[PDB]
This record gives sequence, structure tokens and C-alpha cells, in this order.
Amino acid sequence: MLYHLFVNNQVKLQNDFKPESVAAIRSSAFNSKGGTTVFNFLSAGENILLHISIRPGENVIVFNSRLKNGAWGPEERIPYAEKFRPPNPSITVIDHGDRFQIRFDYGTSIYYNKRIKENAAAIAYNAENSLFSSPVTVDVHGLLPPLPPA
Amino acid sequence: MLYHLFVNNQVKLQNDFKPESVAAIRSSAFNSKGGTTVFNFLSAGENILLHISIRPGENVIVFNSRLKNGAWGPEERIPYAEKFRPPNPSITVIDHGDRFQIRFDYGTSIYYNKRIKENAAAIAYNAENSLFSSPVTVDVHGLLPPLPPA
Amino acid sequence: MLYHLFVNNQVKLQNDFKPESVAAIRSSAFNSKGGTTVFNFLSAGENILLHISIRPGENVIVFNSRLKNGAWGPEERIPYAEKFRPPNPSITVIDHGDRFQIRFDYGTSIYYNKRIKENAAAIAYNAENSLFSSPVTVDVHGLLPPLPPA
Amino acid sequence: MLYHLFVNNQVKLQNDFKPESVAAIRSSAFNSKGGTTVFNFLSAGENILLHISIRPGENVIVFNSRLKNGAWGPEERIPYAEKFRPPNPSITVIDHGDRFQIRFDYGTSIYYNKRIKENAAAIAYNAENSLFSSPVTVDVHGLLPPLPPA
Ligand SMILES: CC(=O)N[C@@H]1[C@@H](O)[C@H](O[C@@H]2O[C@H](CO)[C@H](O)[C@H](O[C@H]3O[C@H](CO)[C@H](O)[C@H](O)[C@H]3O)[C@H]2O)[C@@H](CO)O[C@H]1O
Ligand SMILES: CC(=O)N[C@@H]1[C@@H](O)[C@H](O[C@@H]2O[C@H](CO)[C@H](O)[C@H](O[C@H]3O[C@H](CO)[C@H](O)[C@H](O)[C@H]3O)[C@H]2O)[C@@H](CO)O[C@H]1O
Ligand SMILES: CC(=O)N[C@@H]1[C@@H](O)[C@H](O[C@@H]2O[C@H](CO)[C@H](O)[C@H](O[C@H]3O[C@H](CO)[C@H](O)[C@H](O)[C@H]3O)[C@H]2O)[C@@H](CO)O[C@H]1O
Ligand SMILES: CC(=O)N[C@@H]1[C@@H](O)[C@H](O[C@@H]2O[C@H](CO)[C@H](O)[C@H](O[C@H]3O[C@H](CO)[C@H](O)[C@H](O)[C@H]3O)[C@H]2O)[C@@H](CO)O[C@H]1O
Repeated sequence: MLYHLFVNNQVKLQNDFKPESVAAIRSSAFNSKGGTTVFNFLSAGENILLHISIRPGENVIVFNSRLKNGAWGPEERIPYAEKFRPPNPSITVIDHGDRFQIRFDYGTSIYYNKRIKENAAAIAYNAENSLFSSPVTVDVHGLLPPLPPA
Repeated sequence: MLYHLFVNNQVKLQNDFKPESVAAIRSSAFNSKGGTTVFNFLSAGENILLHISIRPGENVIVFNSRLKNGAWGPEERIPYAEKFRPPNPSITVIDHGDRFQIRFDYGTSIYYNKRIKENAAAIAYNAENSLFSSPVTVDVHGLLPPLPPA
Repeated sequence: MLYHLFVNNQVKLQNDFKPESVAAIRSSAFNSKGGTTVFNFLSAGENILLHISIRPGENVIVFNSRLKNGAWGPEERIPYAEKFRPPNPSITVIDHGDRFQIRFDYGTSIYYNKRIKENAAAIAYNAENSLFSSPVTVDVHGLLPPLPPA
Repeated sequence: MLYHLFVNNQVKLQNDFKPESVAAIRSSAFNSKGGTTVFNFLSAGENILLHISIRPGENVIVFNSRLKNGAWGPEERIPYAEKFRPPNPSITVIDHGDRFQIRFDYGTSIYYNKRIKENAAAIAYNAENSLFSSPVTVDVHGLLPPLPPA
């Protein structure tokens, strides 16, 4: 399923993003002078299951979770440098049941253990001066599709 | 290369769309009550190498070519019905040197012999009440990529 | 990297199967009346890092590990029924660092925590009356490749 | 549909190779010192619809056709040099109705107008000292599949 997720907006998923699901986010551009860019996977009740806060200025990517009216929990962070590949940077998220796998253009995958046991009903995209395009292309799969030889 | 082509706008290709090139156009939606939707492959001098006029009302898809300040030539047309597959309809265009191959979601390919011997420098998208989303996702290849087993 | 793995034989990998690596095994046939079929991921020292024993007669698929001249460890099982799709069944294995993910044609993935900390140097295929063809096609990737829309 | 085509043998297709069909042939090896290697697309009546003679020693690849007990027609040639990419060279053939498109690893496609109007029922592979592995992996599609971003 293809979705066009606009900045400071979100997309309501046709089906719940759950175990086996794969979300491939791709941007048509890379704005070098962009600021903090955020992607959230939200449950039907608007809980933030997965929070991805890309911070060029602070040189880190922060992962966290939070209930709608709750506080953020401990942060899991990695360095921002050498993760995205211009001019079409991407972000791939896979639900492995007990944890999410997050892959950028470079480096090894990032694994984030699930904190809120609910499936995602929507994906949000927030930024004042986005690092990526608006919208970003989002292809969501119910399971990993057949792979090309290369 | 990924591009986001907005309605009544166009995208300047990073490289010329020429023999072997493949353009995969995908829409995040299908507007059943949409009107005539148009896609043009333009040369650097703005000649319309390939004109694709999808007409739901007239129930036909018309293919043609025209120089910037010239007149349209003879039309090559096929029935509109049962070509697109909602909710993510697509259009694939391949440059085979002496002709273009155009493929929709259903039916056999359409072959259109080249009339203006120039390479395409941009792709335009025009519609008053588009049948597709805005923008549409466009992945352009310099050659056919490796194919998945399915 | 493409390999042709023959029954009761193995293939030596050009590169070590390590974190991020993906192996897509595909069969050109499905012999419904075949017997127990095994696939092993071996280390350079010939330790069996991942043993996949497909037993149609016992209606089960067994996962385990063992040192070259050591004993099998505790078994991890899953039903055999409705996992493979004829006439071209497949098995996909992905190294996630701390565990392997194994996916068949249907159902959820199976996750197997690593027990021997070494990378795989070869993949073996054993059977007297295999459920699959000989050889089976094996495409091995250093990392997940770009994914098609479907 | 996946097939394993062994040298000096052939595979009978489950479906007729016809317009829109695509056959991706891939080798698990490249024997630079091999000799002339041939691939034929045959009709049910065993007419050779498309003959591809790869001759490294003559530095040429020859295309032709001929009836089961008939004579070769006029040859269509292209240089052999820099067409294949080791260690996993490939050959892709697409049926465009009025002609076949043949693509190797490098260079532009070769187009061959159909001379015998029948669909292919089998694909043959012949060689005394093949440039490729035995068997070669062959994935046959009824139509072009969705394409990955790259
Ligand atoms: C080094 C360190 O610990 N710094 C902390 C900051 O990371 C932290 O900033 C917040 O971090 C959370 C995730 O841990 C979010 O990224 C949060 O931003 C998001 O929530 C905001 C409301 O809380 C607001 O809605 C933003 O638009 C949205 O992006 C971010 O503020 C701060 C605050 O907790 O503490 C620092 O110590
Ligand atoms: C049955 C028949 O022959 N009908 C003819 C119409 O198809 C034709 O309409 C024009 O067709 C051309 C392609 O053949 C274009 O689609 C054209 O529209 C486009 O160009 C316009 C300017 O000429 C304008 O810019 C539109 O926005 C753009 O989409 C379309 O008008 C008419 C006119 O030639 O004749 C009919 O006989
Ligand atoms: C219910 C139960 O516990 N059954 C046990 C069997 O599963 C088990 O069978 C062996 O299981 C291991 C995996 O745990 C292997 O699959 C093993 O087969 C392989 O090793 C054999 C030598 O041990 C032999 O080489 C086979 O060819 C090879 O495939 C399989 O026999 C048995 C024995 O451990 O115990 C049962 O209790
Ligand atoms: C420059 C030139 O014209 N050379 C001609 C050769 O190419 C030609 O060789 C034959 O070419 C055809 C294709 O046109 C085949 O490739 C043929 O090989 C195949 O058929 C053989 C029987 O005719 C035999 O069965 C081979 O095993 C099989 O691969 C190849 O010999 C020759 C002969 O036609 O004439 C040259 O003038």
C-alpha cells in the first residue's frame, strides 16, 4: 500500500502496522540545512509506539515511546552522521513482534524493544524545517515481499 | 531516482529519459469522479514527445506528440475501462529506442512509435479534477533493474 | 550473490553470513511425498550454527545448533502444516546479530537466538527424499535490498 | 515461476512464453575460458523461435531462428565484449509481441523481430564448455513485476 505522508500531517493506515509489517519511507530530497525531523508510529488511541527524532544540530537520532497523556521514557540514541544518503534518503521500519528494526541508508540496523503493546494505526511526520521532502513516499507491506537478486 | 510530481506542475529529470530508461508512476489514490488527466514527457525545448490523455468521460486514453509551437498529430487511442487498479493505480513507461512501451495495471502493453527524435528532460502532470493523487510517486531508472522472483 | 545448492552437498559462501545478511532459498519444485529435509548454516570450523529440520511426517519443523563434535541442544519447534507454498516453496533466513529470523511462505516468522557466536561460512542441504528440488536457488545479500512496491 | 535449466538439456514451461512474458536467466558462475554457449526458445513443435549463440572466441553473440527441420535464416549480430558481468552474469528476454528484447548485464538491449509466429513451450541450453553454471536459474513471469526503487 502506497501513502503520501505530508510534513506536519499523518496518514491513516488501511490496516494495522503489526508484526511482519514493513514500512519503507523514501524522500525525493535531502535538505542539508534542515532541522529536527520527526516520525511517529501512532496507535488508534494516539499513543506514540515509536518516536524517531532525527536531530542534525545535536548530531543524534533519538528513539522513544509515550502514551498520549504520558511522559517520555528513557531515550535510546545513536549518532546522526553518515546515516542518510542524498538525494533520496530513506528509513525502513519492520515490526518483529517484540521489537522494531529500523534501517537507514548506511550503517547497521537499530533495534528498539516495544514498550507499548499495541499495533500502529497511523504514521505521523513533523518538522519545522524538514530534512526531507513533503510528502515522503511510504510503501507499507503486511509481510516482507519477494526480494530481487540484487 | 525518486520524484514527487505534483498536479499541474512538472519535474526536471536529473538525467535525460532515453533508450533503456524506465519511469514507474504510482498514485496513492484513485478518484472515481475524476476528469481528464494528462501526463507529458517533454524535451529540453519543451516539445511534447509523449502525450498521455486519460479520459474517463470519453472512455479512452489518447496518445500523441507535438512540437512546442506545433499542432497535434494523428491520435492513437485505446479504451479507458479496466486499465487502472484502485486504490494505487500506476503507469509504467519504457523507452525502447524506436518506440515507447506504456503499461497500466491491467491489459497488454501499449506501444507508441517515437515521432520527435529527442530525449525527455522533464515529465509534466496536468488535471483540473485529477483521477490520481497529487503528487504521484515517480521512480525513474536508467535501465531495467533486477527483478524479484515475483 | 547467487549459489546453486545441491542436495546432500553444500556451498561455500564468498563472504561470511553475518549480521544484516539475508539468504533467500527457493525451490523449483515441491515433492509433497518427500521426507525430512535439512538445511544447516555452518561456521568455518564446521559448527552447526543453525539447523533447520523440516519433517512432514512428524508435522513439525525443528531448529537447533551443535558444535562439530558436540551434542544437540534443546529443540525449538513449530508445526509444519501450511508453511510452504507449492510449486516453488521458499525459505528466507536473516541474521539479526543476536538471533536469526526464519520465514517460509505462510505464517509468522520464527526467531532463533544465536547459541554459537561465529558467522556462517557455508550452507548445507541434506535429504534422502527431499521436499524440494536439487539444487535449490540461493541468493545471499550483505544487507536487505530495496523493496518493490509489492 | 522458477526453473533450473541444466546444460545440454531444457525445461518445459508450465505456461507458454508469450507477449508480456519475461524470462530472467541467471548464472552462479562465469567461466571466462568457456566456449560457445547457446540458449534456444522452442515452440511445442520444436521450432527454434529464438537462438542466442554466445561465442567468446569469435567475440560475437549471434541471433537467428529456424524451423525444426529447416535451415537457419539470416544472422543478426552484436559484439560479445563487455556484455556479461562476473561472477553472476545474466540474460533477460522479454516477448513484446512483434519482437523479442534481449538484455545482458551491460550495454543497450538487442531487439529481434519474430520470424516464426508461435509461442515458446520450452527453453534449451547447450554447450560443451559453457561460459555459465549448470544449471542456470530461470525465473519466468507472465508480465513485468513491480519494480524496486533500484
Ligand atoms: C540529552 C537529553 O537527555 N536531552 C533531553 C531531550 O532529548 C528531551 O527532548 C525531548 O525528547 C523527546 C524524546 O526523548 C522528544 O523528542 C521531545 O520532542 C517531542 O515532544 C515534545 C513534547 O514533549 C514536542 O511535542 C516536540 O514537538 C516533539 O518532537 C523532546 O522535546 C528533553 C525533554 O524531555 O530533555 C532533555 O534532557
Ligand atoms: C475523436 C477526436 O478526434 N477528437 C479530437 C480530440 O481528441 C482533440 O482533443 C485534443 O487532443 C489532443 C491529443 O490528440 C490533446 O489531448 C488536446 O489537449 C491538450 O492540448 C490542448 C491544446 O491543444 C490543451 O492544452 C489541453 O489542456 C491539453 O490536454 C485535446 O484538446 C480535439 C482537438 O484537437 O479534436 C477532436 O476532434
Ligand atoms: C520429541 C523429541 O524430542 N524428539 C527427538 C528428535 O527430534 C531427535 O531427532 C534429532 O533432532 C535433531 C535436532 O534437535 C536433528 O534434527 C537430528 O537429525 C540430524 O542429526 C542426526 C544425528 O543426531 C543425523 O545425523 C540426522 O541425519 C540429522 O538430520 C534428529 O535425529 C532425537 C535424537 O536427538 O531425539 C528425539 O527425542
Ligand atoms: C560470418 C558467418 O556468416 N558465419 C557463419 C556461422 O555463424 C554459421 O554458424 C552457425 O550459426 C548458426 C546461427 O546463425 C548457429 O549458431 C549454428 O550453431 C548451431 O547449429 C549447428 C548446425 O547448423 C549445430 O547444431 C550447433 O551445435 C548449433 O549451436 C552455427 O554453426 C555457419 C553455419 O551456418 O556459417 C558461417 O558462415
